[PDB]
Amino acid sequence: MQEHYQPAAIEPAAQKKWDDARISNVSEDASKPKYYCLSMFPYPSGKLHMGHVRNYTIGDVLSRFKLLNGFNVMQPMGWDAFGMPAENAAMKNNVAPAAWTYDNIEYMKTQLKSLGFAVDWEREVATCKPEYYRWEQWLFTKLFEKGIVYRKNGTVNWDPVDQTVLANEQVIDGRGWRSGALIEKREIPMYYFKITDYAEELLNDLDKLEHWPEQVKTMQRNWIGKSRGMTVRFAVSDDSKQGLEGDYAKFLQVYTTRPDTLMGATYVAVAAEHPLATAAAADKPELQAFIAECKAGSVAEADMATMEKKGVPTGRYVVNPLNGDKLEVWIANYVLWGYGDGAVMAVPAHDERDFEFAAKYNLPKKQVIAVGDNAFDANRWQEWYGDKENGVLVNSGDLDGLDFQTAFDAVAAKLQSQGAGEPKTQYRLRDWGISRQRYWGCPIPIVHCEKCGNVPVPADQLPVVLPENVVPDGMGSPLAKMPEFYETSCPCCGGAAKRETDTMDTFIESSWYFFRYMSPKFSDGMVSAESAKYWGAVDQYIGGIEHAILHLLYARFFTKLMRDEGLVNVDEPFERLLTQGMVVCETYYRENDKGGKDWINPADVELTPVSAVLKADGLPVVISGTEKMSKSKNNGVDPQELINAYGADTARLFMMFAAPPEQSLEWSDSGVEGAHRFLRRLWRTVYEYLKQGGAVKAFAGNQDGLSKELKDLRHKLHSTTAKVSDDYGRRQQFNTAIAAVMELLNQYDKTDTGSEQGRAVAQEVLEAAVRLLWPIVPHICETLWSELNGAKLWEAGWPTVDEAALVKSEIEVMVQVNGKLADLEAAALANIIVVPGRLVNIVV
Ligand SMILES: CC(C)C[C@H](N)C(=O)NS(=O)(=O)OC[C@H]1OC[C@@H](CCCn2cc(-c3cccnc3)nn2)[C@H](O)[C@@H]1O
Ligand SMILES: [Mg+2]
Ligand SMILES: [Zn+2]
Repeated sequence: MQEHYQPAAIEPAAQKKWDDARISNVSEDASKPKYYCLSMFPYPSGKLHMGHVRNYTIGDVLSRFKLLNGFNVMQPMGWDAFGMPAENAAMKNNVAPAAWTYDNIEYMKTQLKSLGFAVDWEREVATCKPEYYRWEQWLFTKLFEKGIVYRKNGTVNWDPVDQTVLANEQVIDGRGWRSGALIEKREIPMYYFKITDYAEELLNDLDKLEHWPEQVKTMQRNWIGKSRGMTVRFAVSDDSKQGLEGDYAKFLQVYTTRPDTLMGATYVAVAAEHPLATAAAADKPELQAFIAECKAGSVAEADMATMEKKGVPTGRYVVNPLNGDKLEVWIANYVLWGYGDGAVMAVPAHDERDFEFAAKYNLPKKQVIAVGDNAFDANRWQEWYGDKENGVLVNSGDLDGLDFQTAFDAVAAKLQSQGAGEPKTQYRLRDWGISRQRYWGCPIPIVHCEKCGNVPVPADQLPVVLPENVVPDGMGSPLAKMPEFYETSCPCCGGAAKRETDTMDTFIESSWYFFRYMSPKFSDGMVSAESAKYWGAVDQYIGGIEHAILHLLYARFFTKLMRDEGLVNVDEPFERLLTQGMVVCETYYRENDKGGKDWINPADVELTPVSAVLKADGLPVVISGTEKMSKSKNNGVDPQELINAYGADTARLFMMFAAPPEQSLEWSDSGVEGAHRFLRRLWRTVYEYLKQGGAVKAFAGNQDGLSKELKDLRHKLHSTTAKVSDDYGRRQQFNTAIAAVMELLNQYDKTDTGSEQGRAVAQEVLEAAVRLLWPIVPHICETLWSELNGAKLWEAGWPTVDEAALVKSEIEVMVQVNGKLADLEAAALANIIVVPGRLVNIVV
């Protein structure tokens, strides 16, 4: 055994030993209990970053911990290959997106293997391969027949200069982020998943997820946005029926979740596309310009609530069916056509948005809810204004004194009696649009024929192979410019027809890849029935918090779709969910030629501890703030440089010890050095122990007769084992488990283990510590274990707690006062000589 710890001399040997034993290549073996630990598979963008290292180290700690506990652990990894990154690099570097993707896959796979992740590479998948996406094309065709997938016209943001469709997040002030040209709203036929058919199931099944973070479940509930409200119809006044047709001439229908406050409505609002808005804007140009502004807007969903709420009066009026008030109709920008009836009512006294809206335009406010003796102020909003739980109605006629639920039912009774309203259930959730006007994505298996219509590609002809021999130029997606691809024959009649040129939303691949891992080479279906029955669901899911809404909802949606097709048995894909934080780092810059900043990468910077310069020379740089690593401010630390400088074990240890998984991880040069220095300490501790006698049989069994010092070391040992086990299994806080082993090594360093019984306890301490740290730093622990013990580490298993080493030994002492019945004197004083161990007498 070499004296000094050298990672490059032990890490490749440890990986070859694990590969030889095939400890990570698992099968559907009914002997050992299964465990499915899954980390979110990455985009093959080129190289790993620190977020990748953090995610897959967390997954490897939990996987190796379960493997040591006797579980048949599957930890698969694949590549979320489709998407825009390959197309942008294709235009920038004049290469094909497929070749660019496959080269990144090979390089990134080498990095993951070098990190020593216990991954079953025989289950590797690449979502851009036809052997993978043929099965989502298959599920598409099956749901298209059932109507779960359907085709209708939608509105997109078209960029006329870059010649492609843009999301709202890519539109800035009505212009494209790259071209800067005004975008054009265009209606085109697109495909949709009818996810709203599963809204109630996707919402209620969240209650089954007892091992999910409360906020992830809360965020999905708000996204689905189920509400139990009331449809209300306000009759249009006879003086406001100009330009109206049909039921819009008779009434204005709205939806409200607060029908208990219907007596407090002071005005109503409609969307820009509403027929009432159209009829009132016929002779008013200010209303026309306001309708145009609402249509031209491209506010993202994450920003719809933070935009300035603006409205315009119409001069049209409607009548409240309860109290008979005549309310003016307003056109507002926060009312969305397609949500409900495209029109709402407004109660400024009990809705904060209506309060700010009414305060802006001096619209009336009518208090109809009271909570205790709290005073009501029409000029200042208070939080109790919106209380649904502890409020009673006021100024509501015969509804006064009623609580929320009974007033709700009373309003429903009155409205249904007049035929002016009825209870109604609504959801904020929209249907899932999956059509993408891009090349590098899964082709939609639809053929357009003028005789047969939109026809799904038959099951025998799947996949519809995306041609890889394409280099996109940036003048429209190539699939629309490639007749050799879209020109085909109709599979129903054999006549001239054209393939669909749009590709699938890349979230589709990430919505079912966890099932494909169970049988990645299965060519008769999405997942073999035998594999899905054995692996069931994912036991542990690890990934970034930014996927808590869309991705997880899509995966839960796809799991229930595949379940109803008879492919899988479970209702939920992920039992336990671990959401990790981001990795942040310092930023550096030199000031610009024209009053600006130019950001420098930290790896090209050297500090003094004060100022900092760049290593190539000595010209100083300005140290700026800390934030998430990104190419925006050039502060991403390449993990390959960290692996080259210190080795894989140091990287893994720093990621786990710097911050808990949920907390943000701050990059620290001083922190990485401490991690590497602790590995040097662990190596020297084992070396110096073996250099003083060699390995012995670890202490086990009756600890009677052991010294107090060695009994105290065993107590710390098995309490550390119990602490680490509860950290890996229950708390999933790994930096405290590292600190717990550090405390065990500290007490070991302070304990004389030179005697024969001492070296047996020292052997027991070291054999436990290297197994307690093996999930985090497996290379050095595997190397040290083989020096301490000849048995296979994974066959020795997770260290067991010795409960006997946790009991404390005191002596039963009797007391007597005047004949009749230091440390022992203070106890018997809290009940003057003392005979050692047996009696104590209190000479009273
Ligand atoms: C399931 C599927 C939808 C996953 C998808 N393919 C994906 O997100 N693929 S991905 O390749 O983007 O990420 C793969 C996984 O590991 C990293 C996690 C990032 C966490 C946030 N973050 C980023 C950084 C950072 C960035 C740049 C430089 N240096 C550090 N630091 N923290 C992801 O959320 C995911 O769990
Ligand atoms: Mg349960
Ligand atoms: Zn046809």
